[PDB]
Amino acid sequence: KGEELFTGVVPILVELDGDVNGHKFSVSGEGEGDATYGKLTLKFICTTGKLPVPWPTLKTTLVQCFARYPDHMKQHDFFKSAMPEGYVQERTIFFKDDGNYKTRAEVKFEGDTLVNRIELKGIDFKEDGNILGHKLEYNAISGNVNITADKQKNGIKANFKIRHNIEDGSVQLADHYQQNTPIGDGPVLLPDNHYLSTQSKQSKDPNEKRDHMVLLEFVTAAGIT
Ligand SMILES: [Ca+2]
Ligand SMILES: [Ca+2]
Ligand code: NA
Repeated sequence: KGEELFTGVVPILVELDGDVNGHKFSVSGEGEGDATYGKLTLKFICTTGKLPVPWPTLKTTLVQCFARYPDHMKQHDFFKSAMPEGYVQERTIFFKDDGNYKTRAEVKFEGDTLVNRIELKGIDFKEDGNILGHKLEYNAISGNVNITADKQKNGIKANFKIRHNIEDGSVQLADHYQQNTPIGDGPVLLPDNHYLSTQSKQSKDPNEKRDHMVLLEFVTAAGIT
């Protein structure tokens, strides 16, 4: 039943409240997802002024229900199966030689809109590290989300690495651990091991003077032949 809600273009809303080393900020995002093509287009705005961390570090936090699951893998799509009641998505993101983000999000339909509502808490950051020092490039992010069933929670777990380019040519590693739990009581699809091949490009709206990020993202399930 969940999978039927994604056969067309779906409007997306993202709302994030954050506190990173006591820097409090909010982010509002809008756009649309077409799961048939694994395609997401979004624009995010910092509504509190200047974002106190680099946009790239927030990208993974700011809707894996928009993944293109190949037909032969459709029985492994936990994300859409939880809809419309939705799922809780939790992460710890460990920035190597720096702080961590912990995130708790509720992803669900509000009428015909897919909504991602997030709380983000960041601690242990260095004031002149790559995050609070704003030393990261703004360009593109890709990786493979490794998913396994979590039957004890009627949900999934995932892990993956992101390598953020630093302006010196080096990389800032962000190790991600993830847990998803259904909000509702409907049955969900507990998957075999597989991965999401995910890539996005970050850009700027030439007309936009607010602190913002434009994103074009493609997400495809794989790793079952
Ligand atoms: Ca940035
Ligand atoms: Ca380079
Ligand atoms: Na679609």
